[PDB]
Amino acid sequence: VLPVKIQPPLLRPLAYRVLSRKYGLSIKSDGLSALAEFVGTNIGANWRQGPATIKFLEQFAAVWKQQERGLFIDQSGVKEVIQEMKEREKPESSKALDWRDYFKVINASQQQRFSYNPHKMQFIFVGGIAGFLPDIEDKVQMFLTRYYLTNDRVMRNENFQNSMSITPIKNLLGRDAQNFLLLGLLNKNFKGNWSLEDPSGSVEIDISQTIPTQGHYYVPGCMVLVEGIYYSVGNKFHVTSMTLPPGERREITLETIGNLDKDLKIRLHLLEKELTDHKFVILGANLFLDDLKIMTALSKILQKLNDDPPTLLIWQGSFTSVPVFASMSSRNISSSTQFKNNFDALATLLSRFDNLTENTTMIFIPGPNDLWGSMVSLGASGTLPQDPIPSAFTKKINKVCKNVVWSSNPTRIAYLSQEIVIFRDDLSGRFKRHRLEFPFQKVQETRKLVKTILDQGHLSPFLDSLRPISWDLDHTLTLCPIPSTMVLCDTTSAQFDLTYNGCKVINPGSFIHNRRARYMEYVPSSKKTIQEEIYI
Amino acid sequence: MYGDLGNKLVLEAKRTKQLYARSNQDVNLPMYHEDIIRNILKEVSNLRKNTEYLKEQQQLGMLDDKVAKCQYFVTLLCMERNKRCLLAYQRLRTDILDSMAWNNNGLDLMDTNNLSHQEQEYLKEYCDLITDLKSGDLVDIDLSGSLVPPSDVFIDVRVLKDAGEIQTEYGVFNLIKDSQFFVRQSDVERLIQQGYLQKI
Amino acid sequence: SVLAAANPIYGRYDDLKSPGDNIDFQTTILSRFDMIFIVKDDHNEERDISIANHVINIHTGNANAMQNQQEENGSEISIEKMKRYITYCRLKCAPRLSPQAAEKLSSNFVTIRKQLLINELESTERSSIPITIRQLEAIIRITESLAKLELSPIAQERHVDEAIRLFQASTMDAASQDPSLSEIRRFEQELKRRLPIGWSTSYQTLRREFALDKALYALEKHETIQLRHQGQNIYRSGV
Amino acid sequence: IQNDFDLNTSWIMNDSEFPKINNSGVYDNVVLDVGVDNLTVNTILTSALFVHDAFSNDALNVLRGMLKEWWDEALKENSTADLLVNSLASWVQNPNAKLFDGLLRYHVHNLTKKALLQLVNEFSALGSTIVYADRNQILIKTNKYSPENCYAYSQYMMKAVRTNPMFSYLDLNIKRYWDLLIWMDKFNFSGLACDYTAVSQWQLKKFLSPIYQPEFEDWMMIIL
Repeated sequence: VLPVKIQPPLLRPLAYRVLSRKYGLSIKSDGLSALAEFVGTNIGANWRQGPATIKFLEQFAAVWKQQERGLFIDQSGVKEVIQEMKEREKPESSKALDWRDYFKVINASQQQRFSYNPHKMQFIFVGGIAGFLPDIEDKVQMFLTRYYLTNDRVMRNENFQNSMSITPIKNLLGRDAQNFLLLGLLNKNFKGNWSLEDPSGSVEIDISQTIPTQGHYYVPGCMVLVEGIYYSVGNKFHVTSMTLPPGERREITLETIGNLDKDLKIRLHLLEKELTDHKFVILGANLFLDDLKIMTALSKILQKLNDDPPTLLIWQGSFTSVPVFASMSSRNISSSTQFKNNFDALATLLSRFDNLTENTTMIFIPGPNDLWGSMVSLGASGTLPQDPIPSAFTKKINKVCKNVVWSSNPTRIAYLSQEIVIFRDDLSGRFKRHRLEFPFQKVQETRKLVKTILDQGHLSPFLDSLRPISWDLDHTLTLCPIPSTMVLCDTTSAQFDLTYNGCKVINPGSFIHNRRARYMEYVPSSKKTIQEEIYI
Repeated sequence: MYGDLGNKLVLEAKRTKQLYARSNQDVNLPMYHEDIIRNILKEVSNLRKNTEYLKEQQQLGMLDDKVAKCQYFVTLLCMERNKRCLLAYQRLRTDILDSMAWNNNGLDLMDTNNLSHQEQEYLKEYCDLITDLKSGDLVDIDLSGSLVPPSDVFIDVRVLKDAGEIQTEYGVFNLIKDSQFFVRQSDVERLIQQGYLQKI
Repeated sequence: SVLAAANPIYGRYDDLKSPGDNIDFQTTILSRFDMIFIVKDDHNEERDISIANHVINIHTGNANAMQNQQEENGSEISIEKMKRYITYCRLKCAPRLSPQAAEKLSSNFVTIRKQLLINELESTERSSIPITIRQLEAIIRITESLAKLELSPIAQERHVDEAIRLFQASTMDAASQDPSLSEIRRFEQELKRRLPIGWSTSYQTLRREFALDKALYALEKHETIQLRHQGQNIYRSGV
Repeated sequence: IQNDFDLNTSWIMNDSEFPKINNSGVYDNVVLDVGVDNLTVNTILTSALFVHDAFSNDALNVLRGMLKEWWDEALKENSTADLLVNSLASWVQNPNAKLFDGLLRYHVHNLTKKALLQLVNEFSALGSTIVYADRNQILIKTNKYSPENCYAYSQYMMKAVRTNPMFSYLDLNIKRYWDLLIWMDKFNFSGLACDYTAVSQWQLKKFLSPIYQPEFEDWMMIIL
């Protein structure tokens, strides 16, 4: 532990003999100098650093898997990883592991570009001011990828559970009256009649004499599994039975992807078991900063939670009563200035509670009444991959606290090996309005909605003509891994919490139901939830 | 009959064998033919179900030893042949992966999409095993070193890919592109293997 | 192999006349031919400028420099090396189709025959361009050639897709050429008087009002109507 | 249904491109700069003279009657009436309006576009070609070469325009008379205005180096 400085020329023979000779590692002058400095700092007389260099090279070969380790980041990375492995074994560090290094939140622009190779692969893809703009091919494939993922789910689940297969639409032409089962995106043609779209082609369907599954919501834009008899005389598929593709468990996707490491998995499991007491507090929907009664209720809730600040405090969409827009007036209506003053008032009313907002991360989710997402949509269902709240309105709010995150509306969290998806949207109203009837209580409706959402494998299985989506940022909405915890914030749906297919779904509902500031609480270690209704 | 899937698989295996046999192109393995594997696995499962069916039907029914023995024996031989075809294909892939690992341990650690998860884990652990063997007792010699005799000690080389400056055992090498060294062949073997120096 | 260069009657194609009038070749000879490209002089001024620049570079000694440089770059290769490569590929590989490729080709052939049938029904006249089993054989041969140039022992659906694209670009392009009129005029006038000049309406409204309705496509050519919402909304463009 | 995305609704939200007529050249003919006003008011008044993109024609007739009574109250002594018609002109495109409708605004915009097209056709038939038209002013190239023979011709032209029923409520006034005019766009032009005054509004001069901007200006007056 004696600090000292050792020069690169003397360590060069031994360093070479170890890294290059022993395992084939290229060493540069800068990396050699930095490693000599590190060795001198963590050992004196520079004799028994051979184990240290061996640990460095073995970790580098096991994780990095390249050459030329002397780049100041391979060296630093391996050094730090050695630090955490020494820490978990309980040198340079002998402390304990912290969940902050294993807790993170992912925005729509920070996800991993997972494009599924149609034959068999789920590849990874990962430049200027206008560098984020999606390309035309992305608009082409935003539904190609959804089709391919749902097809993988079908050919992994249905055939092994139920084994007559899927016939491509293109291959339905010459067959006269045979029985067929199609996995196709239900839609209405430009002619105004119902049909199914598929990469092989599209087929118009005789929706009459069809019996669907009653535990699902069916809308234009969701992909279904129809079955029936084709007719070449009218070139129409007389469908008799239809259902949504069956869902799959999260571990079923994890074993396919094969993405975790073993030591990382053990550390995450150890932290999950040890961190038994961690509280997540979810606020309701429509936290209107303009409504004075809402600030009264929010002050009461903030005081109550200042007694025991939770681990996380998520803030949901539509922070103001009126949708924002370019407001023309000579007064302070000026919805930008009004929204900034609303955040300033929130900061003033929120800085009053020092125990709160400390040792607690608060995340803000945009909604239908938020800047840069509502200023053009005018309170309508605009772009689904909503960008984070602009920092131009968050000067005072962020200045008050130390851990404030403004995240995407369909954001992802990697707090542990589990993934938590936050999503604020009134999906129930859209589903009820757009549900097509069939010529052939509340908990049942919520079950149908959740089953549709999970079986479709998409956050919004809707046509882009019904809800626009950023073409490149579509994997952010796909439920490919089926992560366990769904923060399905909604305002037109009753508050509930249900589990299915190894996935947990919570709808805290609107912040104010009748007279109470409803908010929600969750314990990940027990994976147990509880409502919190507080009277005004 | 029943071995057609295995026959096609072993034909593809020999095709890959001639593919890698030509020169030393060091091509990656052809993509794992999970399709044929799953097809022959389904065939084997159906034949096993047929064996169980014949056994139970002989137990409940009155079947002489002749047909019950003969059909069961034929199906067992069918599994023997199909398993042998699968074993030959997997053994070929394993040995070619061993070749890649042995030659490229000092060269590079790489498109893995052509390999199944079992094969990928096998390669990952086999590199560890090779390193363990190199560092166990025979560490003085380099077990992954060149298999050509060291005919000459001092050779001249030209830098293909500029790598800036790299510290050698005693001095340092300034790998300026389009520059020629004349140094010992001993301490530049790994760099030539990686593809930085070209001349002999 | 047969590579024939012909000229439609009247010098120009004269698309105003019927496609059978512009081609004196009978259906029998047209049946043997696999690909039938019909090139047309677009007279596109930017395309004209590009071609003029290329030709000027060709004449003023710039071709002998740029072609040599581009060939040395590796994106172009000399005549002799292409000759030897073609010989080696033709003498080395004879690819055959996969069953999935066969299903895709059968489906595409049925689609193409249905398209030809509906086109002939609309025109009330046999199309001068014949599409038959020999055309499916041509597509199979092109798929085999695509697999062969890659030396792939078996043809993949990538080759099938590319062959279908080329077939649609040449043979369907020939077969899609077009020269009652009373119904077209009535529809044009009724939508001009009904659909406002600056407004739009859904295509299902026109369907309910009331065919192939080639009148809407002709008016789109005239740039008086425009289909924007994926064909579900026709808007009077301002004419 | 107003809270979900609709292609037609979204398109009519961001559909504000107003066509502009602009002709670049030098015109020795006397050209008049007539400024229009109350174009929206006259358009909604004269609008009397299946389609999913069309606004409710019943509400359109209700608004037309409302505007008629406002107008003929404005003809008599009523400041509230004319203030209200100005506010309705400024109000249709207001999202803050407690009765705002995007379809109504799109319909009004299209009607104004077609009214301007009718006015341009009327001026062209009158015998004065148009070199600028931007819903706020019109530049008419009268064939009268003589600057003296402009006032009577201008009065006759404006009387003929006023005789048009669809433009009776439209009000116009000549801003400047150009015996000579060099015109490209709204912000790049010059010339002689009333025959004695001269103007030079050249934004492109700002794009030249300071050494050559005065040379640009000086040679421009020389060529003028």
